Formats: sequence, structure tokens, C-alpha cells
Amino acid sequence: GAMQNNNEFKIGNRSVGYNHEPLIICEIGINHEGSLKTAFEMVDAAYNAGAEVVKHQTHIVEDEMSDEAKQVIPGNADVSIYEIMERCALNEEDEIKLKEYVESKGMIFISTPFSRAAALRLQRMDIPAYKIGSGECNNYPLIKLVASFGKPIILSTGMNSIESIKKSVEIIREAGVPYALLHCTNIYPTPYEDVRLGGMNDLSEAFPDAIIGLSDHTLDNYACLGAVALGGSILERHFTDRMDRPGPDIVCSMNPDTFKELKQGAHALKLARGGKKDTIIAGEKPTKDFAFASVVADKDIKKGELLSGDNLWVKKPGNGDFSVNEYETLFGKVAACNIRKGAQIKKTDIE
Amino acid sequence: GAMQNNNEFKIGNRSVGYNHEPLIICEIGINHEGSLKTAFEMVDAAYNAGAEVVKHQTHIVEDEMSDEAKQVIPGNADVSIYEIMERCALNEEDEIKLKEYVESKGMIFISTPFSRAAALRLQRMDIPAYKIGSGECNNYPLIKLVASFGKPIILSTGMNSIESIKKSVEIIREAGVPYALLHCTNIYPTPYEDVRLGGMNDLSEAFPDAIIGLSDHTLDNYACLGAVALGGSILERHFTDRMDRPGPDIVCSMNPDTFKELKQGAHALKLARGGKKDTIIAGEKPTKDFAFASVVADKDIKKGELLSGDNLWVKKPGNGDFSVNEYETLFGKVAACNIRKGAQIKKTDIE
Ligand SMILES: [Mn+2]
Ligand SMILES: [Mn+2]
Repeated sequence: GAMQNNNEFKIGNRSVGYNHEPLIICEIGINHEGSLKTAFEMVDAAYNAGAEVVKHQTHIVEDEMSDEAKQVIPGNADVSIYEIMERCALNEEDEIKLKEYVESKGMIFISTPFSRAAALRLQRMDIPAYKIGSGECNNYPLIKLVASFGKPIILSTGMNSIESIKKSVEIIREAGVPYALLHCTNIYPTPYEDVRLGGMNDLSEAFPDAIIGLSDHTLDNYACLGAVALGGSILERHFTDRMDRPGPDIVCSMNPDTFKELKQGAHALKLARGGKKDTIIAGEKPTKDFAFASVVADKDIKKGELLSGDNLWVKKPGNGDFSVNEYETLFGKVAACNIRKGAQIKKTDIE
Repeated sequence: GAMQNNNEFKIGNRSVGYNHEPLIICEIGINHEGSLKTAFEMVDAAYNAGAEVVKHQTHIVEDEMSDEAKQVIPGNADVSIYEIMERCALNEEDEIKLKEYVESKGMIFISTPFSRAAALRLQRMDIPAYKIGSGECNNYPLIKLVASFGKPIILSTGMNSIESIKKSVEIIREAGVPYALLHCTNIYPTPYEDVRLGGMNDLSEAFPDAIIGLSDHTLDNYACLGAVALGGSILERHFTDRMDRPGPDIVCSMNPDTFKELKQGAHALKLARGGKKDTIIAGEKPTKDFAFASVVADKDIKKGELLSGDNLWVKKPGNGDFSVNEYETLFGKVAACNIRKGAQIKKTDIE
């Protein structure tokens, strides 16, 4: 019920929401492994596959983490999160050229700031919307900062309860910018059984002004396609130009072929989803005309004999004077003439 | 909400319902073009692709239609419905051998009776459940007959309003047999835009004891996969051993490859669908440990100085004494010692 709404906002010229074509965000993320060259190759692959939006991650490691980060290992790598972010991070000059390049290909560039300095770098660049990752969903100070920039926010909600998300959404509303909530599970990769697509409806019922989507880290497109069937408006998967690239997120990334598959499925499900059972489909009319049943004589019935459940039955097609709906209303009427076995009962056959 | 239920029943040894693996019904239908040989080839192809259930149509043309049927043409052929059914119908001997053959391959055989004589033929054969097609959804006399057989009913609901379906469901309940409702659109093939998957939820809210599914006549699997994401339990598509066969339903039929695709997608979506947003996923724990932020000093703070929003900030990872959740609670506390810029605030750092 709640995901079928008219909520919408714009990311540059692209309208997003239930009544619009679903938007697939290609998250290049840290997939370029810190090489501007590789990022360009991945942008090209995304452009050529028909992508509309390319999303980056903005890492300024010194403002993003304290020295404790050098001693903690993520679940999908074997060195510290600090080492990974330091190796992968693009400096400001390079991130500016990356945005310029994505925009040169007619695509929208957005990014996820992981820190205050990251957020301020992106505001200087003037990006059209901000993604907040699940890690920062409960980082209320960072959300305050980002919301003050006056751009729409796409908030990922993994690792956070409805009540925790509420505090983030209050800050966003107070700032007066529109937002989307992406349901998300941050296990790299995500087992099918942990996706819980019903979480999207949980989010929509709690936050009726939110545009709703899915960010996904499973091995394929099924989860995202399911999210589109349920009403999702934004789909996010990591993206790579090819699956033999190194990096911790490559495994759950889409490539050009699987992007195109998702785009086509998303289009199909956008059209198929929603609507109402009772809507009359013009195209069904011919089928109804032959497939519905009319009342027929099940026996020779003499003039003056009573019609009954023993001498009446129903058969296709639907053009007889009495529809199967009216079968029992004929019980006890009297034959106005001889009625031939197998003939449709006519209005002139009854007194 | 309503499709997530514990409703179930058995078709022979196969349990069907939201809490069970979705069931794909391979409708051979009239695809054999009246040849027992061809039907066997299609059964073999279904068995080898991993099908669980093969569904037939039982046509006894004389009890199914009056002479008017020889003058009406369906929307996906160019001769009368009578001519098509007469050419395609298997006689009783052949239908008995077809059931025997499907059961010899360890599969379940069910059928759709299109008439009273068809229904009685199938009762003599002792099929384990009955499908009622959309045409007969409102054929209340036929539904009464079929329900009296004491087997579960799978009812297709195309071309019929919730109110019309109600009358059919009342008859089924009175008979005391369990049932499923399949949402359906009878246009061959169905445009994506006419599918209206939300009709499944309309059916579940109106009929809370019903097992719910989709019968589909689109050109591919997207609709069915969407139905599984929403909670659907039974999927029905026409089936052929190959796509170069003649016949009016071949166009929208699945073949062995597309059956297997649907089976795998259905399995994936069965696992992914439903659930709750607030459920704590054990597998997310490592990510939370590195991705959440702790309060840090944003400046050198001398012993005795007050903590504030100017000399405090937040940074990854999440192992500090104060979580980002507690950031503002530190405002106005007094430094118990020199606090180093960038260090996590500890409990021993405050008076
Ligand atoms: Mn991600
Ligand atoms: Mn059909």
C-alpha cells in the first residue's frame, strides 16, 4: 500500500519516484582502486551500457577515521579499513576531473561523502544530490551538515532500526530538502535470505513522504528486480567494466551486460507493477465474448413444461439471452414453446 | 501485508503457500495440437527441465459449447473457438495415457475442465487438484460441481471483479476444500502494462484464507518473478518443448531454458522476499564495528576546558567510549586532562 504514492523529486533533470522510470545508480565506489585511468574506463563502460547516473565515494581518510581504523579489518578484505581507503581514495584534483568526465558523457555525477571534509569538497564541486551510506545513516552531525547544502539526499538505511532512521529523517525535513530511503543490507555479498524486501514497505509506512528504493550487495539482479515489483524507485548496485578487476566490491558489482539486463527488467516491472484488480482491460473484451457461458437447454423441453436445474445447463459462448449469472433465475419459468436440446435459452422461450 | 500469511494446502505430496517453495505449473494446455505423441515430447521436455506439475486442458467440445461457438473467433487465432478445440482436444483414452505418462515421470498431473463432462472425466481419473480457468471463474454451476469432488481448487480470476469472485469463493468454502486464487489477465500475449501485479494484494485482502498466485500470458518471466517478490505461491505459464511449434499459445509459452530461469529466480525471490526492516542480521556485525562513528577531539583541549560542538567531532570506527549517538551529551563536560586532537574521547577524559 504505502509504496504506491506520488512522491517525487529531481536529481538535476531526472525525476525520481514511483510514477517515474526507476533509476539505476551505478556505484563505481572504490572499484577504480585509486586509479583515475581505471575510473575513466569504468565511466565509459557505464555510459556505453546506457547508465544515467554514476556514483562515487569521497574519501578524505584523515577526517573520516581516527587511528583506531588502522587496527580494524572489514568482513570482505584482509587489511585495515584505513589501508583500503588510503590506497583507493582519489584526491580532490582527480575527483573534480572524474565529475567533469562523467558529465562530459551526459551522465549525472553524485557521490557519497564519508566525512565532513568529503561533504565540503562535494559542496564546492556543486553536486546535484548526495548519497549517505549505511555507515553514516546514524551519523547525525554529518547528516546535519549535508542537509544544510540544500540538495536532495538519498539515504541508505542498513544496520539501523526504524527508530534510529527517524532521527536522521527529522534532520532532513527540518532542512527542507526532499529525500529517498534505500533499504539495504551491508554484507558483502548478501545472501538472498538476508535481503528482506519487505523492509521497503516498513520504511514507506514509517516515512510516507519518502521516495523508496533498494541498495544491494547480492551476486545478481533478482533482489533489485523484486524491489522494482514492490514499488522501488531507485536501485543501487556497485558497477565495474569487467568482473576480472581486483577489489573488495567487485564480486557483487554489475557489469555492462548485467546492468542492461537490470535496466530492461526494471522497465518491464515498472509497467507491470501496481494497479488494481477490478480495472477493466479493454483488451480482454474479445476473450470474455467467447469464454463466458450462456444458459442452454440440457434436454428437449415441451411447450408448457417448467424450466429447472434438470433441463437447463450452461455452455460457451457468452452471446446468449441469459448469462450463467442468471441460471437460477430461470428455475420455474414456463416454456413458451418447444425448446430444442442444446439451444441457448432465448427471451422469447419463456412466458 | 495480506500476502504474507501461513495459508497452505497440499497437491498430492507437494505443499503450496507463502511459507513453501513457489510452485510453477507448466501448462501444456492445447499446445500438443491434439497429438498424443507431441504431448509426450512436451512432458519429457518438462520433466527434464525439472518441472513438478504438468497441467492439461480437458475439452469435450459438445458439453463445452453450443453451436454459437462455431461463429466466434478468439483474439489470437483466425478460425472459430469450436474448430480450435475440436482439432486440439484429446479423447478420454489419450488423456488417461497422458496422465499415466506424467505420473510415470514422477510429476503431478492436474487439468482444467472446461465443461461438466470434462469435470466428471477428471473425477473418474482421480486427479489431485483442479484448475478452473478465468473463463469459468464466473461459471457458478461448474464451480459447484467441481467443488463437490473434494479436491483443492486453483481458481484463475481474470475478467472478473472482486465481487464476482466472491460468489465463486463462497461455493468453494461451503464445499470445505482449500483453494488458491491466481491473478490473471487473458490477453494473448499480455502487454506488461496490463499485468497489474497489485491485483494479487487486492485478492489477498478480500480473501484472507486464499493461497495467492499469478497465471501469466506475457512474453517472458518478469511478471512471474515480480509475483514471487510480492508473495505469490503458484506461478502458471503455458509450456512448450520448443518455440518453433505451431499453436495459438506457443508465443507466450516458456520452454525448458526459460522454465529453468524462472525456477531459479523464483527460488532467489522466495528467500529474499518479506521479512522486517528491524530484524538484526548477525552478518552485519563486522560492518557496524568499523562503519559507525565515535566521538573524537576536533582540537587540542586543555585540562579544565569545556567540551563543545567546536572542539569535538565524530569519526570511524565504532569502538570509542562515546558513540556518535551520544555526541551532544558531551557538550559542557569538562576535560579531566589534556585531550589530544584526533583522539577518541574516553570516559576517563571527562570529569
Ligand atoms: Mn555499497
Ligand atoms: Mn492460459
